[PDB]
Amino acid sequence: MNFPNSTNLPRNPSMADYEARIFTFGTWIYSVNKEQLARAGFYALGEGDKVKCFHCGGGLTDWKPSEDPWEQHAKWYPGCKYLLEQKGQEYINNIHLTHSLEEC
Ligand SMILES: C[C@@H]1CN(CC(=O)N2CC(C)(C)c3ncc(Cc4ccccc4)cc32)[C@@H](CN2CCCC2=O)C[NH2+]1
Ligand code: NA
Ligand SMILES: [Zn+2]
Repeated sequence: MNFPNSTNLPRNPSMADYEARIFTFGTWIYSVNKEQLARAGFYALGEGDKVKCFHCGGGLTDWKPSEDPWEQHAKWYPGCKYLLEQKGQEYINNIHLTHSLEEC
């Protein structure tokens, strides 16, 4: 609902460390893996399976077991500089092409 951060500077520097993000989940009952979420730069909000990216501030919810943290990060927050640093634009393109073709 707020604009996504597309700068090279994290919106939430307190959540810049993997272990800082890990602590936010607590006991995690959800179908998607908390360490996989923390690696894709997500931390838990404490409200269902709502996560936000530390860098772009981008929020996601309702994780199906088929949904991949990095993939969803690229789908919904393609301007994220953290995503670009970790995954590269070749990965990012692939994923975009795949979900723009998932539609048919
Ligand atoms: C893991 C996937 C994620 N999607 C997309 C999703 O979660 N998005 C895409 C969008 C950017 C439109 C969005 N904007 C708000 C929220 C809520 C929020 C979450 C964190 C913090 C603050 C608010 C979620 C959300 C879902 C499918 N959903 C669920 C709601 C709409 C949508 O497309 C499936 N699982
Ligand atoms: Na918890
Ligand atoms: Zn991000």
